[PDB]
Amino acid sequence: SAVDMDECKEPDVCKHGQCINTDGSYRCECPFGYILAGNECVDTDECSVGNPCGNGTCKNVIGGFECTCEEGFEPGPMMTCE
Ligand SMILES: [Ca+2]
Ligand SMILES: [Ca+2]
Repeated sequence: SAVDMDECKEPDVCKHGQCINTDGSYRCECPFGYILAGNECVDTDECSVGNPCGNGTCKNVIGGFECTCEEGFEPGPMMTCE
């Protein structure tokens, strides 16, 4: 059999996003939290906002970000201070 070129599944296209195999092309579509650097899809710098925790400091993570509120608290995976 023969399948049309994926175009996005290639190591030089998307490589980390929800693409859309078209008839003669594709369409990279990174999720909410990622971006597109011309073809490679990955996470952006969420800590570039300003400590989403509430007072501590922000850090860059995947699907969101990380943070270290004033030592003595308990943050989360990628949400805010809690
Ligand atoms: Ca295709
Ligand atoms: Ca991030």
